[PDB]
Amino acid sequence: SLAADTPTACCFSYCSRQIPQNFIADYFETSSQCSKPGVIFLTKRSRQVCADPSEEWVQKYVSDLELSACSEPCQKINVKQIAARLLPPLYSLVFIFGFVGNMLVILILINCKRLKSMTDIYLLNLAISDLFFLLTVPFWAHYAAAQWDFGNTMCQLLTGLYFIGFFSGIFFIILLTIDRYLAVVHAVFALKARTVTFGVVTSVITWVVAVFASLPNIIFTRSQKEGLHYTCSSHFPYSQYQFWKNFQTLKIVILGLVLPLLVMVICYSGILKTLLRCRNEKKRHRAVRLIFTIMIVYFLFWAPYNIVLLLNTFQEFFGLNNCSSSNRLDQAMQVTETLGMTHCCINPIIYAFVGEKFRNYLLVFFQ
Amino acid sequence: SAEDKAAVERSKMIDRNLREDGEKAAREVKLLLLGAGESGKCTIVKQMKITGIVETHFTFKDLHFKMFDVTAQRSERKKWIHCFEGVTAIIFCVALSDYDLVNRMHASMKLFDSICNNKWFTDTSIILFLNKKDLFEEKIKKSPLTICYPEYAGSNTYEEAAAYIQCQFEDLNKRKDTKEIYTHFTCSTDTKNVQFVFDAVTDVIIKNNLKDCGLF
Amino acid sequence: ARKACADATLSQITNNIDPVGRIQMRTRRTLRGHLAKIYAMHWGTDSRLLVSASQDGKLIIWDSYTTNKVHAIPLRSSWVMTCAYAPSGNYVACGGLDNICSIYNLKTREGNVRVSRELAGHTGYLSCCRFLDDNQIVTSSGDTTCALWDIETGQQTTTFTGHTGDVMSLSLAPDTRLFVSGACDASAKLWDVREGMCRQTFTGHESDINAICFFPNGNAFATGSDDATCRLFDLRADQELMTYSHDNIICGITSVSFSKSGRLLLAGYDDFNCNVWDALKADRAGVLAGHDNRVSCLGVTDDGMAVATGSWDSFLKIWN
Amino acid sequence: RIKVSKAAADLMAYCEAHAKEDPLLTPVPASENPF
Repeated sequence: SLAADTPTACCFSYCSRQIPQNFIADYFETSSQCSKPGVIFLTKRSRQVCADPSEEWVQKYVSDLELSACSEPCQKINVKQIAARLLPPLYSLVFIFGFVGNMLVILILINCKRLKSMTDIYLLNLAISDLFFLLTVPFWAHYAAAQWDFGNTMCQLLTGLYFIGFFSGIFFIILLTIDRYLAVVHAVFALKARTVTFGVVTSVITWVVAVFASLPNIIFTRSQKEGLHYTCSSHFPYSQYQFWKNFQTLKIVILGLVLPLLVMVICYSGILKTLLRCRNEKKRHRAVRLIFTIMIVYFLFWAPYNIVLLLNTFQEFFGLNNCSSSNRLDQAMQVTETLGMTHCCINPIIYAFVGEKFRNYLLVFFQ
Repeated sequence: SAEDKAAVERSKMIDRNLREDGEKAAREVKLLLLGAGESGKCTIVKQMKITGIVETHFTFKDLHFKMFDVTAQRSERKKWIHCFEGVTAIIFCVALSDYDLVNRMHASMKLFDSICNNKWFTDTSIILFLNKKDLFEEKIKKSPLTICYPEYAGSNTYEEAAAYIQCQFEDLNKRKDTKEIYTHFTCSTDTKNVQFVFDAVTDVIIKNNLKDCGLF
Repeated sequence: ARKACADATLSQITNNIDPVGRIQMRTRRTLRGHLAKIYAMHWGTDSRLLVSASQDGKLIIWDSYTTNKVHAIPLRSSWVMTCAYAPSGNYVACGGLDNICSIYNLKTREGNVRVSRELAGHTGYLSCCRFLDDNQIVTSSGDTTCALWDIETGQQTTTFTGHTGDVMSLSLAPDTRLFVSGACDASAKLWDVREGMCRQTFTGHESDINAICFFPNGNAFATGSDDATCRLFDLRADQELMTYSHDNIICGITSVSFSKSGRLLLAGYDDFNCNVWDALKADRAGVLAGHDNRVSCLGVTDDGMAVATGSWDSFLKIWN
Repeated sequence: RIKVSKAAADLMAYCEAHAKEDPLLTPVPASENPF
């Protein structure tokens, strides 16, 4: 689920007959977005053939063709040429906005804040995660409109960086929520619990958990030539492909709308309960409004992405095997991933810039 | 460069110890005492836990509080009041019985107004304490409150006089939204008086943490 | 009479000299590590080790050449606003609101720094302090008084009184025989460590005085007030020679220090920056900026190699 | 007591005699600057 990694073709019908070897000119591996695993044989003509890797003969041909160097799959070219309509400006403006915001936050924390609190360490780590995301964003913007101009190891490292940034930002949001919970409900306990060394320890553990979750995506992703153009995507082995697919679409979902949302409704609930002790209407109303804004923004910017992922994975359930419905679902996945990019690029302005002490540091750095 | 490396490692030792001491200071709570005639806060000092500045340390409910009594400083207050910038809260003790003695209540009020409306203590709160309540009852039902306040709460009873004194003390805080004053009347049991201090300190820490994270 | 000895203003006299012109100092070393607001500092004769006072209850010796910490001393009184570094480099004096002047021995075995002596009996707080010698030491108390102490004796060798307002600062002459003291009563008074009384009193201010420094020649001294002005007085002329006051600055002054040649007079203001003026021409020469909070402490090395400026923002930096 | 003119003369003379030994006024090179 990197840049929606929309494959050129996903086909759902196999062959019941044998195809000769002389009619097999090139081989292509279907991405993980397909409902079922398959391999596409490009013949002498532009017409292509599909085969399921569960066969015994398909292995023989897919090996013989690469040792040297039926039905037609529904080409997902309209998806790209509609993506080519307005993907690039959207990706570019999101990238530049998030980049300037994250550099602002990091420079502020370095100059004015000097990392005095554990919240500062968490904010710096979240900004670094967003920066890692935004470093990969334009590289995928350049792949949406044109063929992949990089190699296998390059797109693999880029996938690694992308998923590392995503998972680390998702975990650091939870870490900031837990820090706020410990500061509001257990302030006298947080005075001895919130330490910078514990913050760095939890940040390192979060980074290693994020990279450990990303490694399944890194090893199961490669770049291959589909005709003239190149594409890098996730290709799981046909032995347990669906299973791995499920695992993939489970993990993000488990970290998309289950774990962070429960952490939020557990922590911010107690925060709002304790806010009754504030006895300041102008402050209490603003705090509840900010909490509700964070909740609703996280929902509006993450729920459609996990929903569309669940749509694309479980195709037997709510059957959408029609390739036109597949094109609509892929466009929905693209727009929802871009919505998640907007969420990650506006999380700095919603977690830091809303604070008055942060705005003071910013205006001090400005002058 | 053995000497240079030794000096750098000694600087690292000193910086590590300084960071540890700073964490210790941030963990503990620093409180301030102020009063017209007696800022020693005998009500709080009477607790069993317990030369110009008097330092009193006591841990309550897994929280250490340091209190600084400033009474031996007969010099100008504005010349050294900036040193206490950054404290948790200021505990202002006012004797309720010191309302008819002479101007003393007026001096306490002007001191409270000058301290609360100071540019160096805008964010810090004020834990106001009213001492001598049992004697205040005798004084208020034996002598009228018109001596100090022209309005004197109208009814001129203990409850009304205490309420009017509290509202008048809160009237001096021009920074209503910025600064919140926690007013309390001292009790015979020191445990309730220290529990109020703990609650006020917890509220101040809540405000500070919400300003740190960004909710406030 | 005082007005009889007046010839003219100093600017009319010095209008023939060549102006220094625009001067800009760059930050060489920035010293960090104090987890509180920094108030006072002092320089050494070797121009390598300096002292700094901060509200964190810890006083650390700064190695300005390598930007490192040499000695660290925990303080039982976190409310400190004065500190002095002895020219011999063996004793460091620390005061504050505790009314106690603690002397710390820098050179001891096994790096064990302990209080050499505790000077008590001060009715008011310690506002300023400087070292006459390793054993003779002067301090300014908060009861409008100055006290000259002996280390090994522990008694008041000399007591200077006569100020109506709270004494804030003192300055020692290069000859280490006479000194000056500035108080809140808008007065700068001369005292002798041997005679033990006020020899001359200099007035001409409207607000409190909190900064003072001798000229490198020793016959003049500038005073720092809180109404954005710095007046220069002479010991022999009994005359106010010159006054610094500008329309852009209206805030107070915290520290005043002279350079090696004395041609440049530095003063830390409350406008989050320090100002370097020309000694004679009475015009501004430089604006040192870069401190987040108000510049509290200002010091110049005895040889005038560089200038240390420290603010309430836990930041003290070296300019040259 | 002396005149304010003689005092200013002594001050400016001490300044001009010591103007050479002024690291603030005279920008010293990096080889001559410990800082």
